[PDB]
Amino acid sequence: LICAGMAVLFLRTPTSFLPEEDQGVFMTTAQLPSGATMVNTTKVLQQVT
Amino acid sequence: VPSDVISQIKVQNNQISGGQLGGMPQAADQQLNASIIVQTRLQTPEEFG
Repeated sequence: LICAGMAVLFLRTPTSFLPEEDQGVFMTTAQLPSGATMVNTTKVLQQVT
Repeated sequence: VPSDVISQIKVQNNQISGGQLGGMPQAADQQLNASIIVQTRLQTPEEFG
């Protein structure tokens, strides 16, 4: 019965990889449609700023 | 003469960097940016012929 119990505990941990944390600084990316002129990218980045 | 044949093969079986329309630096009011294809390396024997 104890074997069944900690086998239930054994099956309780899925195969994840790693959790997240706090760092202090982050990054924002902007992607524009294919064939977009750099002027539009500059406008979008200025809007983000 | 074989020399001219070699020279012509070198010329016609050549890849040429065609640049692109509206590359950097560009005007302030254009929206089009596309690569330019000029010449590609030959593939088939009848292409060489």
